[PDB]
Amino acid sequence: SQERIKAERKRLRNRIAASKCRKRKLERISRLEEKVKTLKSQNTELASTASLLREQVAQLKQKVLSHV
Amino acid sequence: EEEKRRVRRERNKLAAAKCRNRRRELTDRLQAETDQLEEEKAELESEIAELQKEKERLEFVLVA
Ligand SMILES: *CC(=O)c1ccc(OC)c2c1OCC2=O
Ligand SMILES: [Cl-]
Ligand SMILES: [Cl-]
Ligand SMILES: [Cl-]
Repeated sequence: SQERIKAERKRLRNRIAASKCRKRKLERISRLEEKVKTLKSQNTELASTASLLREQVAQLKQKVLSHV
Repeated sequence: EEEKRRVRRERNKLAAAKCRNRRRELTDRLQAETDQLEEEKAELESEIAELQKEKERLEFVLVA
């Protein structure tokens, strides 16, 4: 009946709108969490190289200190 | 009565507010984590820079 169809139009309109918003939110959370994982990697390696350079320079300083 | 309808309206409004603020707790947790990982990444980037500066200098100090 036109009244019933009315009720159903509004039900399956609000519901499909919710189904749009749900996806737009979850893809967002996903991106953010992938970027957190990506930075926590690009930091493990950056600190590897940083502390490696630290050891190398504390060695080269000693070479110079030995030849004077 | 239809004031049950106004009550369901103004109730489920403020209840959807629940997951909106939960999503905000989660997304802003992530956003602050990320900001700070960026501050730290930047520190390391410039520290690598300065370290390599002084390393190449010491190397051209040994030979020269
Ligand atoms: C937060 C909210 O109103 C909402 C809307 C639609 C959903 O179904 C996919 C769900 C929520 O919160 C939890 C959830 O499953
Ligand atoms: Cl509505
Ligand atoms: Cl927001
Ligand atoms: Cl914010």
